[PDB]
Amino acid sequence: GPLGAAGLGHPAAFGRATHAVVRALPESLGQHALRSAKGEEVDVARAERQHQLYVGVLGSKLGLQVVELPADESLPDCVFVEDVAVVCEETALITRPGAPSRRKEVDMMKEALEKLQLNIVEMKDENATLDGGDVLFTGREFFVGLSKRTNQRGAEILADTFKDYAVSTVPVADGLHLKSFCSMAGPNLIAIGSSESAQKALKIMQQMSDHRYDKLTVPDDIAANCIYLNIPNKGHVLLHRTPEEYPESAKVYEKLKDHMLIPVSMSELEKVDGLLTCCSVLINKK
Amino acid sequence: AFGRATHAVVRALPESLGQHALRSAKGEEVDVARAERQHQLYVGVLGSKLGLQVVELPADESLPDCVFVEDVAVVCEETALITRPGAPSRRKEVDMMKEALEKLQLNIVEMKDENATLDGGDVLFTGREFFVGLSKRTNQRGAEILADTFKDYAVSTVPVADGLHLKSFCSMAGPNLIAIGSSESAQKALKIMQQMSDHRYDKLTVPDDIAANCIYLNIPNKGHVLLHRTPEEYPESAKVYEKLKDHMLIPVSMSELEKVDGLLTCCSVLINKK
Ligand SMILES: [Cl-]
Ligand SMILES: [Cl-]
Ligand SMILES: [Zn+2]
Ligand SMILES: [Zn+2]
Repeated sequence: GPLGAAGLGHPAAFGRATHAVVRALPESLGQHALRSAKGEEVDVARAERQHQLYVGVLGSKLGLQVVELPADESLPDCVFVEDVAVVCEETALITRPGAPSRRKEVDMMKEALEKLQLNIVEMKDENATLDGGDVLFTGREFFVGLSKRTNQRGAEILADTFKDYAVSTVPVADGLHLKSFCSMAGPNLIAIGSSESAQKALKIMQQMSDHRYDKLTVPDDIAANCIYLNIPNKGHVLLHRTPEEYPESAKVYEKLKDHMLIPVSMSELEKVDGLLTCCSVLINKK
Repeated sequence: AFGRATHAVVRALPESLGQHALRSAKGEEVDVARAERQHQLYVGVLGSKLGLQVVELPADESLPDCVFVEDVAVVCEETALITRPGAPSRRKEVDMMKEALEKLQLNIVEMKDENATLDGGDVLFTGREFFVGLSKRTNQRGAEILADTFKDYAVSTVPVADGLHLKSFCSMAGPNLIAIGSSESAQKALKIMQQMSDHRYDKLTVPDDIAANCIYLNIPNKGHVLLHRTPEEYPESAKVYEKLKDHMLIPVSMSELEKVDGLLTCCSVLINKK
C-alpha cells in the first residue's frame, strides 16, 4: 500500500471517490420543501437545470459513477441526499433525520448503498436524530453539529459506527447545520466562514482536536460549503460557489493555485437551504 | 489512548525455574535453555522491535518464579500498586520490582495488610474499569486495596475456578475488545463481568483458553499491535487472531514457560510515562 504523503493523489488519498449517489428534485420542492427563512420564490425549472449541471460535473466531467435516484413528489426535500447517509470507507450509516417527515427518504438510499455492497448500519434508536449535513469528516476525525436536527444520541451512534475515528460535538445555532458554514477544501484544509458564529464553532472544534488544521476563511458563511475531491489523473479538485453568487468568497478560492476549481451554481436550491455538499453522497469503492 | 506504553519491566528467569517453579499440574519437563531463548525473544519484541524502554531485572535462583513480574505489581497511569502475592514464597520478589518502579518515578502504594493477597494475573484493566478475579491467590481484601489505590476507576470482582488466574482465559486484544476463551469456566466469568458493567465490550472468542492471553499495545507510528500465541502452539486460536486486519500481529512462542503456567501477560509490567 501507499507510504508517506507525496504526490497529487492515489486510490486511497483523502477525498478520493469512485461513486456518487444523487436524487432528482420533485416539482413539489418549490412550494413544500422545508426552509429556514421566508424568501424568494423558487424557480423549480432553474433548480432542476442547476442540479443537472451539478450531476454532470460529478459524473461526466470528473468520471464518478453516479447513481441517480428518482424524485418522489411526496418527499419535497429528497434531493438533499447527504442528510440521510454518512459513508466512511466501506461502511454506510443510514441516518435518522431530525425532521420526521424526511425519514421516508432513508429507504431508497439504503437500497442504493446495499447495491454498492457497502456495510450498512441503520439509526433506529427512537431517541436519536442525525442529519448528515451536521457531520464534518476531516479525514482524521469527525465533528458533529448539535443542532435542531442532530442530537447527542445521534452523535453517539455515529461514534459507535465509525469506531476507528474520534468523534467530537460542537453546538450549532438554530436553523443551521454544521456545514452551513464549513467544509473541507483539501487535505488538512477546512473552509470556514468569517461570522462570529462560524468562528466560535471553529474554535470549539480546534480545541477538541489533537491536530492543527489549516483554514481557508471566506467572507460569506454559505460559500464555505464546497466539495473537495481527489480525482485520478486530475488531482485536487474543488467545487465552489460562483463569482456571480458570492464574488468576495470566489476571490478567496481563486487563490488556490494547486486546485482544479469548478464554479457550480446553487442559487435556486439555496432558497430552501440546499448547498453543494447537500446534494450528493460520495463513496470510494476500492 | 488505550494501550499506550513507553516502558516495560521484565525479569530474567533462573535456572531453578525448571524444577522448582510452582505449577498447577504435573506435565512435561521444562527445557530451561529453550525457555530462556523464548523469554529473550519476547523481550526483544517489547524493546528492540516496538521501542519500549525495557528494565531487565536479574534472575534470583532462590525465587524460581521471579520471571513472572506481572503478579507483583499493577500499574495504572502514574501509580504502581506493589502487590502481596497469594503464594507466600513469592513475596520476596516485591523488593526489586518496587525499586525498579521507584526509579521510573511512579507513585508507589504497597499492599502490606497481612489479610490481603493479590496477584497481578488476576487483574484485567479494560481501559474503563478493573475486573479482579477472586482465586486461590487473590482475595476480597486484596481487591478492596486495589480499588482504594486506583480511585478514579470502577473495580468489580469475579470468581475464578481453582488453579487459574483471571487472565488464564482472557486479556485485552484492543480498545473495547476482550479476548476470551470458550470453556465453561471462561464463559461463566465473562457473563459475570458483563453483568457487572453497563459498558458493552466487544469479544474476541478463541477455542483455546490459554490462547486468550495476549498483549495489546498502541505504538506510535505503528498503531494497534498484538502479541499472540503461535499457530504451532494453538492453530485454531491463531486463525481467530489472523482476522484482525487492522492489528500488527506478532506471534510469540511461550511453550516452555506455559508448563509452569506462564503466559504472555505474566512476563512484563507495562508503564506509560509522559
Ligand atoms: Cl444557472
Ligand atoms: Cl492542496
Ligand atoms: Zn444540507
Ligand atoms: Zn500469570
